[PDB]
Amino acid sequence: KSLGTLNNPATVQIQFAYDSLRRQINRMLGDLARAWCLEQKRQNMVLRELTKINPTTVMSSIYGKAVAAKRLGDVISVSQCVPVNQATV
Amino acid sequence: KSLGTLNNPATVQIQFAYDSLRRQINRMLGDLARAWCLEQKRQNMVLRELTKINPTTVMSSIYGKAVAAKRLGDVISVSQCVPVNQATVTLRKSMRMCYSRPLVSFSFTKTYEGQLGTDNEIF
Amino acid sequence: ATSQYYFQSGNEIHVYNDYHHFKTIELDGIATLQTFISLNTSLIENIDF
Amino acid sequence: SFPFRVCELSSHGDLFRFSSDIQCPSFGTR
Repeated sequence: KSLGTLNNPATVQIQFAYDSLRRQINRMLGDLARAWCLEQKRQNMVLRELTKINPTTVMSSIYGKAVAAKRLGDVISVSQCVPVNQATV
Repeated sequence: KSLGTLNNPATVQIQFAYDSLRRQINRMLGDLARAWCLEQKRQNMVLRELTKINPTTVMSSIYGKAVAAKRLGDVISVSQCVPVNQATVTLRKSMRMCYSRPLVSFSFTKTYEGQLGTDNEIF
Repeated sequence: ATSQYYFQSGNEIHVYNDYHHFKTIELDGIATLQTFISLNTSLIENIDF
Repeated sequence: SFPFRVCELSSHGDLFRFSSDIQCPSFGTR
């Protein structure tokens, strides 16, 4: 008996090219994810600091929808926004 | 004499695939680095602007450790933060600063009475 | 009372104490705070097959 | 993480000044 060698000396080199390029891209993604983590941590502080001035605008942007809020202490309470119809201005 | 040609017409094409993909990725990294540079430049201004309101919180986040600071001019001076041990806390249930922050007392280190601050820091 | 102010103007720093100035220092005389959270990505290497 | 502290110190100490123009690092070559 014998093992069936195939005369294709290119398969091994194609695998190395894919494996080599995979290792470096995955390392770049990890480095980028760490930098984004630190930036998001700082942006949390800047959001809390600005909430002490105009809570309504900051809260509305965070939610993405028009809401109302009032900071009566270290915990911000969010109320519901009732809308009106364009009938009289 | 002669040069020893090998019957492997695939090596040259594998090299092009690696070389072509390398050129484009390196160009994308350069474009991304430029954008991050401009964003960091703007974030420097937003940090300096906010320092004029509450220097202590901004400085603490930048350092990553609890510190103290006071802006007595265009150059901010950083002092050292001395900590205390959890040995005595007082929580009066009445408020009568306009009685906003609670009147609390502590002991050990030194002992005194004051108003509770923010982020577990006491005056 | 004591009033340490030490403004900065142009390429010069003027230090004031008790509403009075007594010294002048260059910019490099005082360390500069840095906030440059930055990527450390590395370009992919070069390989000769 | 965040321990109780009663420093409240505003005396003379280390000084630090905000930068005015951030220099952009570069990595181009070849």
